[PDB]
This record gives sequence, structure tokens and C-alpha cells, in this order.
Amino acid sequence: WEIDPKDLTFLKELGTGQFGVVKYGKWRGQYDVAIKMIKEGSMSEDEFIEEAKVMMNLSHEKLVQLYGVCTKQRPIFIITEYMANGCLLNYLREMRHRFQTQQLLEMCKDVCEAMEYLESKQFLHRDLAARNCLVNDQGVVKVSDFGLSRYVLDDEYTSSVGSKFPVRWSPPEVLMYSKFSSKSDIWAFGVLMWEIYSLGKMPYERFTNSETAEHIAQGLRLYRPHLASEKVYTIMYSCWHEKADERPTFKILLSNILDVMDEE
Ligand SMILES: *CCC(=O)N1CCC([C@@H]2CCNc3c(C(N)=O)c(-c4cc(OC)c(Br)c(OC)c4)nn32)CC1
Repeated sequence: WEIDPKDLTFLKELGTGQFGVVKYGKWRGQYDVAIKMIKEGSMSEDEFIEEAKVMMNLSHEKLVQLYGVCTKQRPIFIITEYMANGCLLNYLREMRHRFQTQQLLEMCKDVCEAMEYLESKQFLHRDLAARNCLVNDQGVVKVSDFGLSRYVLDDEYTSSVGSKFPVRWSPPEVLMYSKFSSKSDIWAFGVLMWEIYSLGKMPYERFTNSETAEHIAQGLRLYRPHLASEKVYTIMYSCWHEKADERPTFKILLSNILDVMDEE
């Protein structure tokens, strides 16, 4: 899957994310692509290739698809499916869309399907949040899995020394013991559902990062967004059981989401 750079036309810049700048391009004249320029020093060529292999081997309609790489050059390019509506957090905050509640549940279903697939491969995300989901031209939400173990947590999200975690997306056992597991991805998925139904509000907005960490241990939970029915809130709230082993799996969550979608 090495791509000839002569088959790529760069159109314009999209922004900067994990591992570097992203541009909108065309591949072979007819395919929309995203092209990310791997920042020098973020990973070596061999480390990049190993991260790309992980991405290629994970295949699902709701995971952003790898198309190819350009490694005979610096910087390295990675070429993926183009997500024209960009990051989910920014998309939710764009009021021009006038989201219906059915559309919001469909976004949750999209991500839940991706996460059910990753769960079936025992693959952990560890930073699931609206800022790490993408939206295509059709409004479908997908997750990029590229290099997740190498993600850098920005200062906005952390409150610790040494071991870091995204405080407002983390269950009590991560906040206290840095104990990540499938069940911490479940917790974060619930927070993502809350972000979707709140149209991109920040979780726990009245508390600092350190206060949030303390208060979660002491039972703080996110309230029901106005756009979420009680049935939808039951689903996100099930992700937040104190005891990790009492939280559902992604397969159970998907079944619950489909049930509510059918009823509502
Ligand atoms: C809200 C977060 C934010 O502001 N971001 C993150 C997303 C990027 C940018 C938006 C437009 N589309 C896009 C794509 C894409 N595939 O269309 C990517 C992207 C992401 C990754 O890994 C995270 C990789 Br690998 C890509 O390889 C080509 C492409 N990023 N965006 C703007 C800033």
C-alpha cells in the first residue's frame, strides 16, 4: 500500500491533529482523501509502518479507512478516507445543522459499532471523546484508530504527574490507579454520548480538572441533556457504574441503542 506521490494532488489545509498537519487532497484524480504529514520526531519510519499495519488490519465501516502511505520521503504521508465534516466536537457545535434527536442517536450508534468491533479484537482506545471522532459528508461518524497508543494528551485534558489520562472522560479506577481496560472505554463512550446530546458542551463545566477527578470518586455523574430522552440517558448512565465489572459491553450497548432507536 505504498502510494506514488505523483498520484496525489494537495488541495488545501484542514488543520493539525495528532501526529501533524492534515490536508484535503485528491488521489488518482477522482478520490477525495485526507493526507496527514507525520511530524518529524513523532515516530520513526519503522514505528510508523508498524502503526500503519495495525490500522490496515482493523477493518470496519465505522473506522476511518487507510488507503496508503508515502514513506520514501520526509515527511511521511499517510492517506485515508476523507471526512469532510471534520472533528465531531466542532460539528456538534455548528448550529446550522439543527440536529434532530434521531440524528444524535445515529451518531451514538455509529461510534458504538466501531467500538464493538474494536472490543471484539481486544483493542483499546483510551481516548474516546468527540474531539477524536470524525464526520463524513453524509453525516456518518467514524473513529480513526491510527497510532492511538502514541496519542499525546494536551494540557487541557490532564491533571497528573507521570501517568496521564483525560480526566473528564475517565472512570474512577483510571483517575485513582491509571487502570485502563475495556471498561474504561465503556465509561468514555458514555461521556461521548453525553457530548453528542449536549451538542458539544464540556463535561463537568463547573469544576476544574483536579476538582472533577476528586468529585467523580465521590459519586459525581453527568446530568441528562435536554435532548436525551430518559431511555437514552439510561444507556449512557449504564456506562458509569462505579464498579467496572458492572458496566456493559459494546455489544450490549449497541443492542440497547438499536432497541431505543426502534422504539423512538
Ligand atoms: C476537533 C478535533 C480537531 O480540531 N481536529 C482533528 C481532526 C482534524 C481533521 C479534520 C478534517 N478531517 C480530518 C481527517 C480525515 N481523515 O478526514 C483527519 C485525520 C486523522 C487521522 O488520525 C487522527 C489521520 Br491518521 C489522518 O490521516 C490522513 C487524517 N483529521 N482531520 C482537524 C483537527
